[PDB]
Amino acid sequence: YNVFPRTLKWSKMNLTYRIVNYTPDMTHSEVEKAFKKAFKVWSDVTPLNFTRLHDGIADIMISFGIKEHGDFYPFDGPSGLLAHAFPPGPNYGGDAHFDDDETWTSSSKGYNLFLVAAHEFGHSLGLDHSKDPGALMFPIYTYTGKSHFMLPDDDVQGIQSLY
Ligand SMILES: O=C(O)c1ccc(Cn2nnc(-c3ccnc(C(=O)NCc4cccc(F)c4)c3)n2)cc1
Ligand SMILES: [Ca+2]
Ligand SMILES: [Ca+2]
Ligand SMILES: [Ca+2]
Ligand SMILES: [Zn+2]
Ligand SMILES: [Zn+2]
Repeated sequence: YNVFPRTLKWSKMNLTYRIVNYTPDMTHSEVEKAFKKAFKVWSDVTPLNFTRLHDGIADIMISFGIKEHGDFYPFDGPSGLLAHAFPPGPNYGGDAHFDDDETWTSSSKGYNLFLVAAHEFGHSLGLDHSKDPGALMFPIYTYTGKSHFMLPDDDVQGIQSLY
């Protein structure tokens, strides 16, 4: 016989993702680079690797939508909820949805896609929100406007307790 695991995490180290569709705000290329950067944040601090699929069912299905888009987490227009993700598991587990009523950018303007993706992929991997306002996993977007991105220690300890 078998039993479910308590503590949601991936048991396999090589995960796949697929970008199902694209925001108008950025180039296909800029969106691909952003999500790849966001996965590299996590592969640099864990044994996980992330490979991209062009078709088929991937472990992490990435899409953009507005308002009601096919689950119980409807978006709400500009600002408010930026994105959400499902925790690790079969079916919809790992999927990351981005609100296409945001202005997505590769900069300090609007919402930085890489940054929000880094955060949501945290949920995809099994991290919940942090109480530390400096944390990547803090529930509220707060662009620090530093030159380069550094994963704060709070999120390193969290991810290391899982993987
Ligand atoms: O390569 C890039 O595009 C790039 C470079 C540098 C920085 C510098 N930086 N600005 N803000 C942060 C930073 C570092 C850690 N956490 C947050 C943050 O805002 N966390 C909460 C959050 C993030 C995303 C969505 C969300 F709901 C909550 C922001 N780092 C950001 C992005
Ligand atoms: Ca999935
Ligand atoms: Ca929104
Ligand atoms: Ca948009
Ligand atoms: Zn959704
Ligand atoms: Zn979150």
